[PDB]
Amino acid sequence: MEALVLVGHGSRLPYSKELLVKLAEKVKERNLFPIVEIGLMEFSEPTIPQAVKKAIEQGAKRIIVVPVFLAHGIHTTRDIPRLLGLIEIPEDVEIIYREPIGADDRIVDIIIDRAFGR
Amino acid sequence: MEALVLVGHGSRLPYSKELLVKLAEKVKERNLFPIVEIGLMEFSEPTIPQAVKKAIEQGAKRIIVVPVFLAHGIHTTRDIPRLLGLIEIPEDVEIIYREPIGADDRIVDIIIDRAFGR
Ligand SMILES: [Co+2]
Ligand SMILES: [Co+2]
Repeated sequence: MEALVLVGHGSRLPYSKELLVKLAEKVKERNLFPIVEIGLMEFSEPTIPQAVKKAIEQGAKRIIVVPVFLAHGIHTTRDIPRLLGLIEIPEDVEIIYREPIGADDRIVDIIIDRAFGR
Repeated sequence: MEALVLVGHGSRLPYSKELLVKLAEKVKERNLFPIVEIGLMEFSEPTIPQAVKKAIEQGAKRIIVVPVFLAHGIHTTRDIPRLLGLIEIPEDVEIIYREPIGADDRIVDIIIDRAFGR
């Protein structure tokens, strides 16, 4: 009844989409969610609406959208809330737009390990 | 003798720069590095060359540049290695260009907490 939609920027390069896909897989391996889909905002497929529709077609009534972005930007405050009709497609269900990653202590952990070539 | 330079995108919005600054502070609190500076690519200050110079002026001979980005993109593969003269300013100092964040298991942790409004 719950779906998690991971949402990302998307580049013309494939790294960004690879990143989303690997992330989705790892959350699948954690078995917390019935439905788990990804969506990219620009120049990639599947797109955010495609992902939301795909979640709904699988019968999800609460769609948790997580913006996989470090910080808030135009994308997280305008475009995505727009694409989800949260501002200014979906019937019956409620979309739950979550927060970005932000300056989480676990990121400073990752940054340090990254600094040391680890 | 070692400096850590955190490097980020930068938007016209201030969230991105806030993010870098908070991160730099937290790594300062961890007391692992003599010198710790931030630099943004565009739209904001300090810029990446400014940050590198600032590290050098403080007497660092090994500059560890960490790209605070989820994935590789044009920025991490072209522009930043360019700005650091690593491809097509420094004296007798070696710049060490580290990896981005990538699909780290700690990010899937962050994503889950983020999904639950935590
Ligand atoms: Co964008
Ligand atoms: Co950019």
